[PDB]
Order: sequence, then C-alpha cells, then structure tokens
Amino acid sequence: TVEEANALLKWKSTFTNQTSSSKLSSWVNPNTSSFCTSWYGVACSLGSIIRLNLTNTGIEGTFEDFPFSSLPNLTFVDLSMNRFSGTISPEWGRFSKLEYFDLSINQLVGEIPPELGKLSNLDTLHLVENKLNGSIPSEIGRLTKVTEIAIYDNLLTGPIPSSFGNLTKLVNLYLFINSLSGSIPSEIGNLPNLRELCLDRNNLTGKIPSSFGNLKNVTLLNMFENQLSGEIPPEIGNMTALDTLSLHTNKLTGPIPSTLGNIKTLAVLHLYLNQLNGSIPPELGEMESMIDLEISENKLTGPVPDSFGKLTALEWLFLRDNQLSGPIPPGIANSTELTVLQLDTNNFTGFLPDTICRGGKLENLTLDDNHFEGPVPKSLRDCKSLIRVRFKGNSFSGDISEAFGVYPTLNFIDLSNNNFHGQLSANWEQSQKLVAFILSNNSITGAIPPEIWNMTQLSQLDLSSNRITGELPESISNINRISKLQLNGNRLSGKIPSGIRLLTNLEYLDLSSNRFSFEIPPTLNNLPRLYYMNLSRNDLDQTIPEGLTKLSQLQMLDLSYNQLDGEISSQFRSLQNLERLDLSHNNLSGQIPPSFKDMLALTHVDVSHNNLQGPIPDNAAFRNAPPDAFEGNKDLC
Amino acid sequence: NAEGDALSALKNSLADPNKVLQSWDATLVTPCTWFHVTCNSDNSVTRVDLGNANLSGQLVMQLGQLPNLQYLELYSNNITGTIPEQLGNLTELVSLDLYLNNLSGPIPSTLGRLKKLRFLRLNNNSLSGEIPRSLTAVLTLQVLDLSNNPLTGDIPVNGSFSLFTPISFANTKLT
Amino acid sequence: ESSSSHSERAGGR
Ligand SMILES: *[C@@H]1O[C@H](CO[C@@H]2O[C@@H](C)[C@@H](O)[C@@H](O)[C@@H]2O)[C@@H](O[C@@H]2O[C@H](CO)[C@@H](O)[C@H](O)[C@H]2NC(C)=O)[C@H](O[C@@H]2O[C@@H](C)[C@@H](O)[C@@H](O)[C@@H]2O)[C@H]1NC(C)=O
Ligand SMILES: *[C@@H]1O[C@H](CO)[C@@H](O[C@@H]2O[C@H](CO)[C@@H](O[C@@H]3O[C@H](CO)[C@@H](O)[C@H](O)[C@@H]3O)[C@H](O)[C@H]2NC(C)=O)[C@H](O)[C@H]1NC(C)=O
Ligand SMILES: *[C@@H]1O[C@H](CO[C@@H]2O[C@@H](C)[C@@H](O)[C@@H](O)[C@@H]2O)[C@@H](O[C@@H]2O[C@H](CO)[C@@H](O)[C@H](O)[C@H]2NC(C)=O)[C@H](O)[C@H]1NC(C)=O
Ligand SMILES: *[C@@H]1O[C@H](CO)[C@@H](O[C@@H]2O[C@H](CO)[C@@H](O)[C@H](O)[C@H]2NC(C)=O)[C@H](O)[C@H]1NC(C)=O
Ligand SMILES: *[C@@H]1O[C@H](CO)[C@@H](O[C@@H]2O[C@H](CO)[C@@H](O)[C@H](O)[C@H]2NC(C)=O)[C@H](O)[C@H]1NC(C)=O
Ligand SMILES: *[C@@H]1O[C@H](CO)[C@@H](O[C@@H]2O[C@H](CO)[C@@H](O)[C@H](O)[C@H]2NC(C)=O)[C@H](O)[C@H]1NC(C)=O
Ligand SMILES: *[C@@H]1O[C@H](CO)[C@@H](O[C@@H]2O[C@H](CO)[C@@H](O)[C@H](O)[C@H]2NC(C)=O)[C@H](O)[C@H]1NC(C)=O
Ligand SMILES: *[C@@H]1O[C@H](CO)[C@@H](O)[C@H](O)[C@H]1NC(C)=O
Ligand SMILES: *[C@@H]1O[C@H](CO)[C@@H](O)[C@H](O)[C@H]1NC(C)=O
Ligand SMILES: *[C@@H]1O[C@H](CO)[C@@H](O)[C@H](O)[C@H]1NC(C)=O
Repeated sequence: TVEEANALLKWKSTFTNQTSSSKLSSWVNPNTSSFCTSWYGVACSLGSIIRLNLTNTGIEGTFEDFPFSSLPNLTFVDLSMNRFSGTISPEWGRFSKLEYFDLSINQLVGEIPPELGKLSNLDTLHLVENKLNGSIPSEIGRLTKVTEIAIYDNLLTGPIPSSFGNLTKLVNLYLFINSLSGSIPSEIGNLPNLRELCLDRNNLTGKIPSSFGNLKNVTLLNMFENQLSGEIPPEIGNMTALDTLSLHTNKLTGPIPSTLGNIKTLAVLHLYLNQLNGSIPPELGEMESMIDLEISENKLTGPVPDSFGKLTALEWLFLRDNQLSGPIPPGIANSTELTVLQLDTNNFTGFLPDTICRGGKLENLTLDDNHFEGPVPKSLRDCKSLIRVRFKGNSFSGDISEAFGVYPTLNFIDLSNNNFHGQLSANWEQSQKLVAFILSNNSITGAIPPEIWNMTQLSQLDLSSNRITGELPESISNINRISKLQLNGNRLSGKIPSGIRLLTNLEYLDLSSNRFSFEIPPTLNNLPRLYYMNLSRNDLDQTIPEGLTKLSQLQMLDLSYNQLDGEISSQFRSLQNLERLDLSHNNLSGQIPPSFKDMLALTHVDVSHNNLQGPIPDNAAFRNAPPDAFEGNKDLC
Repeated sequence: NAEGDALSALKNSLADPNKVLQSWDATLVTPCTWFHVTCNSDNSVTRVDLGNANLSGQLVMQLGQLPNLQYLELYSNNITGTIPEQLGNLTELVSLDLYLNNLSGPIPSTLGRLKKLRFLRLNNNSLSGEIPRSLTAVLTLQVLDLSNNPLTGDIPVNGSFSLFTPISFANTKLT
Repeated sequence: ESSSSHSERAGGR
C-alpha cells in the first residue's frame, strides 16, 4: 500500500499542465487509511490496489514513470480519454492478474509489444483511437481468455495474425479503422463464440475465407471498404445467425451466392460498390428478415426475380447503377414498409407496377436513364409520402395533370426527358415543401398556373423545352428564394415582368427561345448573384437598358436574335467579370464603344447581322473572333 | 462520392444562418443536384457560386478534391481563418474569388500550380505576407487584385505582372 | 471504449 501509493504519487508527479481542480487532489496520504478508500480512481483488495480507473481525468503525461514493478495485483486498468503520449511499454505484460486493459482515446504511438500476449488472464483489450503503427504481434493469439479485442482507429499494418484462431473465447473483434494488409486468416472462421467481426476500412486483399461458414454464432460481419477479391464464398449461407452483412466498397467479382437465402435472420445486406456480375438469384426472395437490400453500383444483369414479393419487411431496395433489364415484377413494391426504391442507371423496360406505393410509405423513388413507358400508376398518384421522385430519361406518357396527385412532403422531383402531355395542374402549389421542380423536355402545353408563384420555397424551376404558352405575371416576384429559373424554349409571350427585379437570390436566368415581345425592363439592376442571363430568340424591341450594366457579376449575357435597336451603351465596360457577349441578329446602330478594349475577362463576342460601323476596339476577344463574328454589318472598319 | 464528401466537409465548417447550404444532402451519389453547385456532363463539380451568402466559418482543405472545379465563388462573406495550400490541387481552374472576407494568414505559394487561372481577387481582407514568385509563372492571369490588405515587400514584376496597374496593388502597404 | 461499425447506406440520385 505505502509502497504502491508512494509509487503512484511519484508517477503523478510526472503529469504536466495539471490544474489544482483535478480529481487527483485526493492523492495525499499514502497510508492505507486513506489510500484504499479516499484516493480517487483506486480500489483495493486485501489492502492492495487491484483497480485503477482514471477514465476522462484530463491527465497529461506518459507511461514512462508508471510503477510497473510496484503494482503486482492490478487486474482492472482503464486509462482512457486522457492526454497520455508515448509508447506502450512491454512492462504492461508484467501484470499477471490483469483482466481489463483500456488505453483508448489517447496520443500513444509506436508498436504493440508482444509482451501483451503474456497477459494470460486478460478478458478485454482496448487500445482504441490511438496512432499505434506496426503489425499486430503473433503473440496476441496467446490471450486464450480474451473475449473482446478493440484496436480500431489506429495505424496498424501487416496481416491479421493467423494465431488468432487460438482465441477461442473471442466474441467481439474490432479492428476496422487501420491499414491491415494481406488475406484474412482462414483460422478466423473457426472461432466458435465469435459474434461480431468488424474488419472494415482496411487494406485487406485476397478472397473471403470459405471457413467463414463455420461461424454459426456471428451476427455482425463488417468488412466493407477493403480490397477483397474473388467471389463471395457460397458457404457464407451457412452463417445462419447473421444479422448484418456488409462487403460494400470492395473488388469482389462473380455472381451473388444463391445460398444467401438460407440466412433467415439477415436484415441488412450491403453488397454495393463492387464488380459482381450475372443475374440476381431468385433465392434472394427467401431472405425473410431482409430490411435493407443494397446491390447498387455493380455489373449485375438479367431481370429482377418475382420472388422479391416475398420480402414482406423490405424498406430500402438499392439496385441502381447496374445492367439489369426486362420488366419490373409487381412483387418489387409488394412491401408496405418500402420507403426507398432506387433504380436509376439501368436498362429496364415496360410499365410501372400498380403496387408501387401500396403501403403508402414510399419516400424516395428513382428511375433515371431507363426505357420505362406507359402511364403513372394510380397508386403513385395517391401516394402522399413522396419526398424525392426521379423519372428522368424515359418514355413515360399521360396527362401531366391527370398523372400526379398532391404531395405535401414532396421535396425534389425531376420528370425531364419524357413524353408527358397536357397542362400543369395547380395541385403543385400544395407541395409547399417543394424546392426543385424540374420538368424539362416534355410535351406539356398550356400556361403556367398562377399558383406556382405562390410556391415561395422554390429554389430551382425548370420548365424548359416545352410548349408552355401565356405570359409571365408580375407575381413572378413571389418566388424570391429562387436561384435557377429555366423557362427557355417555350411559347411564352407578352413582356418580361419587372418583378424579376425582386428575385435577388437568382443565379441563372434562361428565358430564351420564347415569344417575349416588348422592351427589356429598365429596372433590372439589382441581381447581385446573377452570372448567367440568356434572353435570345425573342422579340424585344428597343434599346438595351443601362441598368443591365449595373449587374456586376454576369459571366454570360446572350441578347441575340431579337429586334433590339439603338447604340451599344459604353457603360458595359463596368461588367468586369463578363466572359461572353452575343448581340447578333439585331438592329443595333452606332459604333462599337472603343472602351471595350479594357474588358480583360471577355473572350467570346458575336456582333454579326447588325447595323454598326467603325473600327473595333482591340482586346483579346475581338482578335480571335472568326469572320462569322462580324457578318452582315454596315461599315465596320 | 468523393467530390460530394469533400463539399460536405465545407458544409460542416461553415455557420449557415441563411440556410443557403440546406440542399447539400450528403447521402446523394454526387452533389450535382445541389443548389449553388453546377457539374459538367461527367458529373464532376465545376462551379461553386457561394457569393453573398452570409456564410461565417473557416475554409476547409478538402477544397482541393475538386479536380474539374473551374469557378470558386466564396466572395462577400464573413469567413475567417487561413487559405489552405491544398487549393493548388485544382488542376483545372479559372476563377478564385475570395474577396470581401475576414481571411488572414499568408497567400499559399501552391497557387502557382493553377496554370489555368485567369482571375484572382482577394481584396478587402486581413491577408498578410508577400506575393509569391510562383504567381508570376501562370502566364494566363488576366485580372489580379490584392487591395485593402496589409502585405509587405516589393511588387514582383517577374514577367506576367508587367501588364498590371497599381490599382491591383493599392492600399497594400507593399512599398 | 468499444462500439461496432455501422455500414452506411449507399448513395442515391
Ligand atoms: C512508428 O512510428 C514511430 C513514430 O514516428 C513518428 O510518430 C509521430 C510522432 C509522427 O510524427 C509520425 O509522422 C512519425 O512517423 C517511429 O519511430 C520514430 O521514427 C523516427 C524516424 O522515422 C525517429 O526520428 C523517432 O525517434 C522514432 N521514435 C520512436 C519513439 O521510435 C517508428 O519507427 C520507424 O520504423 C522503422 C521501421 C523505419 O520506418 C523508421 O522510419 C522509423 O524508425 C514507426 N514504426 C514503424 C513504421 O514500423
Ligand atoms: C429519402 O429522402 C432523402 C434522400 O436524400 C433523405 O432525406 C434527407 O436525409 C438526410 C440524412 O438524414 C437529412 O440530413 C440530416 O439532417 C439532420 C437535421 O434534420 C442532420 O442532423 C443530419 O446531420 C443530416 O444533415 C436531410 O435532412 C433529409 N432531407 C430531407 C428533406 O428529407 C432521406 O434520408 C431518405 N430516406 C431514406 C434514405 O430512407
Ligand atoms: C396567392 O396567395 C395570396 C396570399 O397568400 C395566401 O393568402 C391566403 C389565401 C392564405 O393562404 C395565406 O396564408 C397566404 O399568405 C393570395 O392573395 C390573398 O387571397 C386572400 C383570399 O383568401 C385574400 O383575402 C387576400 O386579400 C389576398 N391578398 C393578400 C395580400 O393576402 C392569392 O389569391 C394567391 N394566388 C392564387 C392564384 O391562389
Ligand atoms: C498483492 O500483492 C502481494 C505481493 O505479490 C501479494 O502477497 C503475496 O501473495 C501470494 C499469494 O496470493 C503469496 O504466495 C506471496 O508469498 C505473497 N507475497 C508477499 C510479499 O506478501 C498479495 O497476496 C496480493 N493481494 C491480492 C489481494 O492479490
Ligand atoms: C470507471 O469510471 C467510469 C467513470 O468515471 C465509470 O463509468 C460509469 O459507469 C456507470 C455504470 O456502468 C454508468 O452508469 C456511468 O454512466 C459511467 N460514467 C461515465 C461513462 O462517465 C465506470 O463504471 C468505472 N468502472 C469501474 C470498474 O469502477
Ligand atoms: C405480393 O402480395 C402478397 C404478399 O403479401 C402475396 O399474395 C398473398 O398474400 C397473402 C397475405 O395474407 C399470403 O398469405 C399469401 O400466401 C400470398 N400468396 C401466395 C401465393 O403466397 C403475393 O404472392 C405477393 N407476390 C406476388 C404478387 O408476386
Ligand atoms: C441561349 O440559348 C440559345 C437557345 O435558346 C442558344 O442558342 C444555341 O446556339 C448554338 C450555337 O450555334 C446552336 O448550336 C444551338 O442550336 C442554339 N440553340 C437553339 C435552341 O437554337 C445560345 O447559345 C444560348 N446562349 C448562351 C450564352 O448560352
Ligand atoms: C455459440 O456460443 C455458445 C456460447 O455458450 C456455445 O455454447 C455454442 O456452442 C456456440 N455455437 C456456435 C459454435 O455457433
Ligand atoms: C454449407 O453450405 C454448402 C453449400 O455451398 C453445403 O454444401 C454444406 O452442406 C453447408 N454446411 C453444412 C454443415 O451443412
Ligand atoms: C429530349 O431530349 C432528347 C435528347 O436530349 C431529344 O431527343 C429531344 O430533345 C427530346 N426528346 C423527346 C422524345 O422529348
């Protein structure tokens, strides 16, 4: 006691940057009459310290003056969450009776001494969240009584010691955040009591040991973010107690093992980000407990099995970024608990099944870049729980106002590159949480419902490449949160509303290829974030307003194919960031202002088909201009 | 992906009172569907338009993970901290607009690797140091501005800076 | 301390 307490008191002297408010103020009297009862963090047995608990004590120092020789009876040591720096001395293995060893969350460096292997009585080993480098010693396999080994979040290298098969009592192996190398020892598959194996986020090469079929007690197998190769061993199906299997972000090849159906407890399967090929085994429909099924970003082929209808508890089905084909079986959306259905980047065909939102809980549906056709199922129209909908790049058809209902929780929708006809329903206004409405390249006619502007939360609106008619109201100001407005390629007519002035958060304006007919608003001088403005192919009929030059941040400004007349104001020199200018196909007269030579950012100009004259100012843009950039003028020197 | 995780690092080191970065959903494959971010046909981020966003915080070294990023607009905010030298990893690059901020520290010499750079505006800041010689080797720099900043040393005309005007170096306390 | 690793969900479009 007195020898132990004085030795601890000497070790405490090593501590640096220690405040008088520390918990170790109780270390005053070395007599057992205060050592074993009033000293914080120590607990004795038969008068001798067996327990040292100094977690989260803010101690700053090293274990160089740790009294190894003075504390024979230590069995519990937890020095985690402190500022200990240095190495792990081999003297740590001298604690014969030690059962619990925790040095996690520290600033330790160096290797793990093999002397830790002679801690025969050790049950738990925690060396977590440190910067220990080197290979795990083979001698760790000597810890026959160990049950949990956690050395993750470190800088460990080399292979896993195949002597780990000798750790029969091990139930929890945590080594994930590290740089372990080489193949997985086959002996690891022969741990009888193992329950959790987390080898993820490493540099592990080679195949997955077929011996893993013997782990009938394992419920968690995390080995993602590795360089594992070969094929998934079919003996994995014998892992009948598996709850979560994650091999994502690997270099696995070959087909999915049909033996995965035998695991009736598997609720999470993450096979994505790999190179598995072939067809989906119909036996995957027999994985009864499956909740999260992710096989995305692969090279799978063939159709989805109709057996997927037997997955009655599925919630996430990730099949995107693959080479699957054929029709969608109605059983895919059989689940009433389905919430996420990602299918983009595939080669599917045919109609959507009427079971699409059977349970009324679908949130995120993704169908981009496919060959779907036919109408939207009535179950999708009435499915109010949608959040993200992505129909982009298909051949969907039907009346756009008859296809979709109301969606109070809708956030993002993209129906671009489809064959939807009809006029826009005013039902979209009730999607008060919508921030991105993108419906470009369709066959939609009619006018924009005035209620669309009462959707104040919109930040991106894209109705481009359609046949929308009518004129934009001065109520356009109601969506001032917008930053991308793409209304180009339509039959919008009338004057451009002056309410565009008040959309100050606007970044990108595209009103081109339309039938706007009167003069540009002279009040458009307050767009401090606009870097794009395309007003080309219209009928604007007067002089360019001076207020346009007050938008300092334009990079591109296209006013081509118009009826603009008058002289090009010299105040365009103020646009210091302007890179592109297109004023072609107009009736602009006068001389090109020679103050344009001072616009260093300008690179591209087109002034063709106009009524200007005089020698052009000399800048980088005018010099490299081809002969097309000056065609059809009057007297350009 | 990689680019989306990189931009997510920025999102966590900035205070966003105006909810500008709200659309930046980390669980998406790419950040190309985010607002204020634009990609090219390859789904690589090429533009970040965060000017006048009332963003306070510190820059992030993950900004060098955007190989195709051409235009970086962080101007007109209350961002503090230093400029991480890792922005020199932006192989393709046109515009660096960091002006009108509260940035401090030196100007990293690693910006000389951005040989495609055309416009660099860092004025109205708290920058301190000297102009690297490396910035004279870009040969593509057209517009330059380091006004309203306490730097030191002489104006390096090493060849490229010969075309520039004292307005680029006004109120700089250089000479 | 000790804790397991959580396989994070895949991405999305
Ligand atoms: C494991 O890492 C030890 C610590 O090196 C440093 O740790 C941090 C402080 C950080 O700065 C990190 O970047 C450094 O790498 C190495 O020991 C140190 O080695 C350096 C020389 O590299 C030496 O100046 C130090 O005195 C020495 N300190 C101690 C306490 O030993 C280990 O040794 C290395 O391993 C050799 C095989 C070789 O690679 C050589 O570079 C080192 O001596 C590192 N062990 C490894 C990498 O196995
Ligand atoms: C289906 O819809 C979208 C698909 O992207 C996902 O919604 C988004 O989920 C993310 C991650 O949870 C949410 O971000 C989080 O916000 C909380 C604060 O509320 C924050 O603490 C987290 O750090 C993170 O930023 C995001 O808010 C949410 N967006 C919306 C509008 O829902 C959703 O997760 C998907 N559901 C699935 C995958 O089942
Ligand atoms: C667009 O909305 C405005 C007003 O916004 C809403 O108005 C109410 C209907 C209610 O939902 C509030 O919470 C919103 O702020 C409409 O203009 C108002 O309409 C009401 C009719 O209930 C009328 O009493 C007001 O005088 C109107 N004006 C104002 C300034 O409130 C407008 O009709 C909506 N446009 C369309 C096409 O529906
Ligand atoms: C604390 O350590 C002391 C010193 O090792 C132990 O005293 C020894 O006890 C063993 C049996 O447990 C005897 O065989 C030795 O002869 C003892 N040596 C001395 C010098 O006394 C003591 O038993 C330990 N106490 C506990 C509770 O483990
Ligand atoms: C060692 O000390 C820590 C904290 O000083 C103890 O952790 C507490 O444990 C109890 C029971 O498990 C919990 O109710 C508390 O919430 C924990 N506090 C924390 C984590 O800050 C730990 O039990 C101690 N161990 C021994 C053997 O005494
Ligand atoms: C999709 O729908 C249901 C799944 O709920 C299946 O139809 C029957 O559902 C009842 C539910 O009480 C079960 O008891 C029956 O066994 C199911 N039928 C059969 C033949 O098993 C349907 O089979 C599922 N799959 C499809 C339509 O492919
Ligand atoms: C503004 O939008 C128009 C289209 O409305 C763009 O015009 C295109 O110009 C290129 C260049 O010759 C042609 O190949 C395309 O056919 C044109 N599109 C159409 C629909 O005719 C114009 O380029 C845009 N301006 C800017 C600066 O982006
Ligand atoms: C699982 O562990 C228990 C612990 O008591 C053991 O009895 C049983 O034999 C083990 N079964 C296997 C090897 O899966
Ligand atoms: C493990 O699965 C294989 C299928 O590849 C099977 O042949 C074998 O019998 C299974 N193991 C046991 C003990 O049944
Ligand atoms: C949609 O875009 C494609 C190519 O982008 C083109 O065929 C046309 O502009 C549109 N096609 C249909 C069918 O809408």
